Amino acid sequence: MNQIDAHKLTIILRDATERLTFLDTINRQDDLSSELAGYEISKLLKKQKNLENQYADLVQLRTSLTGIQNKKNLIETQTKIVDVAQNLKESTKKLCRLFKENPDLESDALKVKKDRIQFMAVIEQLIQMVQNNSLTKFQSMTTLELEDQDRLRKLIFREK
Amino acid sequence: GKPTIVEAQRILKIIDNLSTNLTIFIYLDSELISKFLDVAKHSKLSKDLVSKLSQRCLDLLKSQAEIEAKFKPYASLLDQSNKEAEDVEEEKMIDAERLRMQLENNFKDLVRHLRNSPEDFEIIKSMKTNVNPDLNDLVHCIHCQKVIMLKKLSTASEEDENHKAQLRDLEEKIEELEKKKNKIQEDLTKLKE
Repeated sequence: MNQIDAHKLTIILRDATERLTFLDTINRQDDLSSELAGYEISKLLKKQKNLENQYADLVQLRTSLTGIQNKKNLIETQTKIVDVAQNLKESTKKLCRLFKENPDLESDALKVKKDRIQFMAVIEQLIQMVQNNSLTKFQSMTTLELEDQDRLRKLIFREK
Repeated sequence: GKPTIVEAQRILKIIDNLSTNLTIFIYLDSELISKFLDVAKHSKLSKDLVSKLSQRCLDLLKSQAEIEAKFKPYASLLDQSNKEAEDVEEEKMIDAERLRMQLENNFKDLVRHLRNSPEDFEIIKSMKTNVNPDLNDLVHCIHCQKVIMLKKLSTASEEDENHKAQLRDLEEKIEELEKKKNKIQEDLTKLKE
């Protein structure tokens, strides 16, 4: 492969590594705290709040939508209400999934950082392979990792 | 069905950014860029596609072509500097480093602009249709790494140990049930015989 293209690929990989390093540095000071988990919870709760606000507005319109000629509008509002309710139920499901299976914020953050370190090492290995033009080795490593990881939680409906 | 953490979500964002940059690079090979050095005299590139490109995109293409043309002699020197070449000229090394840094800056600018202009990447794909099979393999490996790392970071550390502690029991029971179904199938075959 052309040396210019390989150099550009290496530059892109090092830029991704530098992005990861900046993210880790920003997380260094206090981002290890629950403030980031709290921020994600707050964003999900804001989505839930928007759904609830739309549902309440639709309910208010339906209560105030007293009229024969507007029955089609009432049906449309009912359909929108149904969609909003389904969205609320799904959001509640997701939030409960967050609250149940992530009891240890510290351990989860530690594992995320370890995965980040593993991925940075993998990126450097890819950069070294590209500089050595050993694309076959990189493909073999990706295949091996894909074969290794395989499954989780799929076991639930698998047992069903 | 697996939620993601803030750090894992940032990792995923960088994953998509890297995938997009790789895809853009797929259609930004060296030959096509060098083909942009002289628009009028280099007729291998159709006029219509060049016109359809944005002014900023065309400027970046010309600048990248110029930088690559200048740095072509020095790419080998940079590659071999890691070797025993102690007698390399100091001025030559400084010029090569400056050319490399300018080329990196220009390529980053072009990638940023392309990610911000869908028409730009569409036109870039239009000009070049032959994609290196190694490039496709690298893109697929990038996606595989992305998916595996989403899988990893979509799992709680407690669930991570679950894969070893409780998911051990889950997978062992899955194997037990699969083998029980195998035994029942064997019984069915024998009974039919």
